[PDB]
Amino acid sequence: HVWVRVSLWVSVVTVAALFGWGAWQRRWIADDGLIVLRTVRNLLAGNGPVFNAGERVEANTSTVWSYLVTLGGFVAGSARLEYVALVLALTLSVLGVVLVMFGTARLYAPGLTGRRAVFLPAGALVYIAIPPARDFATSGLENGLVLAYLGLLWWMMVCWSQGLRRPDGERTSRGFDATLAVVAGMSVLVRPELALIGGLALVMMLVAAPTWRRRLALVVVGGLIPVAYQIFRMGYYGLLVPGTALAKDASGAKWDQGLVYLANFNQPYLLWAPAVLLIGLGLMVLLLIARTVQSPPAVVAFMLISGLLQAVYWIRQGGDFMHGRVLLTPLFCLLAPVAVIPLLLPDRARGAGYLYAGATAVLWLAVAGWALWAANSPGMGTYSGIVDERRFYSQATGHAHPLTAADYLDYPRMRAVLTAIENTPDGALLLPSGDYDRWDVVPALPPPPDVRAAAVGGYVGPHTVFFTNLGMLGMNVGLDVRVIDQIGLANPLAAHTARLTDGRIGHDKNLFPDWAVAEGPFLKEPPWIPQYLDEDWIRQAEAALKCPETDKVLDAIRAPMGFRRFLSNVMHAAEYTRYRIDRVPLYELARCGLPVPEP
Ligand SMILES: CC(C)=CCC/C(C)=C/CC/C(C)=C/COP(=O)(O)O[C@@H]1O[C@H](CO)[C@@H](O)[C@@H]1F
Repeated sequence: HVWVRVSLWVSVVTVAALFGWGAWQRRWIADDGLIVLRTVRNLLAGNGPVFNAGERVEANTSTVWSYLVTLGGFVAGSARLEYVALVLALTLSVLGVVLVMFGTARLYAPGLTGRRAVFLPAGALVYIAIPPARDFATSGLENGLVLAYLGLLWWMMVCWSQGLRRPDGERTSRGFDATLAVVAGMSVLVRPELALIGGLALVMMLVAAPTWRRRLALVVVGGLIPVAYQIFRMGYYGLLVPGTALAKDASGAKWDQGLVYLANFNQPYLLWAPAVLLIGLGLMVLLLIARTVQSPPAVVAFMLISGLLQAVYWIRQGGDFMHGRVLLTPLFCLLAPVAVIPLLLPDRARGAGYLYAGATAVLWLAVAGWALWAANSPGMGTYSGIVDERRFYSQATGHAHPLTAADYLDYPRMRAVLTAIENTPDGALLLPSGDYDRWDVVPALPPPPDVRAAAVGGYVGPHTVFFTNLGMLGMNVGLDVRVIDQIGLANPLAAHTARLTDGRIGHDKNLFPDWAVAEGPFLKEPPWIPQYLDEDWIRQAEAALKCPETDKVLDAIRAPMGFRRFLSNVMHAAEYTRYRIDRVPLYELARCGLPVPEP
């Protein structure tokens, strides 16, 4: 009836407007949020989907947000791509919320066919309130595209579940089924963890197909683009994984650390009350072969199990330094099936059954009310590596809303990098100076005579910056200046580095600067390198990089691309992925088998 359709529309409009206003009132783009940006700039300048010119390191786990922002930046005439990232994050996240609302509305629709009820926003409303969700709806991270994808997939899965009406014996439109399969396949691309959902989404559809031929067709059509881009990834990167995810070696069974992260995430907002209350409310509302998998209860179980598995995977992998970025997706999955709750009357009219309202609207008030307390409650990010990155970068730079990459220049070491680069025109390896905030320069190898004069527009050497914060360098340093990270976000040598101790999460595997100065035309002798580096480590690392395996891995990720290079990378992606380099230069030279040079 209109009395319920309009109520659903008003709930969707209200939540979308509130969430969009909350996003626009916190314009934040993380340092990682500028990594996507860096890559897409390299793509729009003709250098392909790469982080640095020649260094084919895939620092974007999204594979769709990267290209979505690429398209946005292409169409945009304003030189700032940060505005593209902001607009796309807002729009995609708002669309995700709207789509999940409408999917839940369709899920509850069959129950309200003969009974008129007022939908109300719950579960998803608290998600809007939850400050991490509001903060991360704006950054250049995937939490906008992830929300959009989850909303779309939820709506399509609900449509498929209710689609079981036997129009011509197929129980669902062929085109709609194929498109849903395609979306489920794209889950793998959108975010590697989402593959779980994308897996569990496909199987539920596969088991719903009668004949093996139909299952084969569904799995092929649904997973054609993801497999094609996996082949392209193998080729243009030589890695089975994006490259960041490879920066973690033997990372598992961090149950204690993951539990600590979950408790930290729950503490400033008290998510236990929403969880308990929404579980009780969903149960109270619920108290009204292939056929049993293609049912709305099956899809609800799908979304709940997908959220639980996402949370379990995140705990097993350990929540990153982000306050709540990792847990937003599983939490959104949990809240999706109860994203909009109908106040249907039992319609057995004596009052005893009417108590439902007094015990189901009231619960929603105890939900929405908590939401009004959840947003307003400050979100704290004491030895744990969990820090609210939005607050960190707002109080680290000179601005409270660090939207543009020109705003990030106020960061302590990010004006100094530019001053040094224009100060030294013969190249340099820039490292964070221990004495002062400015950069220690290991000057690049002096350019050879007659090559300085044989250069277009004056000779500029190879500038290589080595610093933990990566994206802000990408969008402030310049397109042609190599950008590298200690952890291995965009450093091919660091990503392969093996780890000895668990340490901290997201920042433990700090590669030695000796490795960083090992590669590139950078001077080695003690007088020119900074004092606080060890020359012996530098020489040992340089001797280590010449080993056949590491040298071959680097060549396959830096040599000029071609058909032969693409085929060889596809063939040897497995070999390159399962190749770990010991952190200590001396122990590597022992492992690789090359002799240790004398001091
Ligand atoms: C199949 C399943 C379910 C399990 C394995 C699948 C898998 C590979 C696991 C997850 C990989 C992982 C840790 C990704 C972390 O991404 P993140 O730290 O956000 O990336 C940085 O943030 C920016 C935008 O994301 C990027 O520019 C930066 F790189």
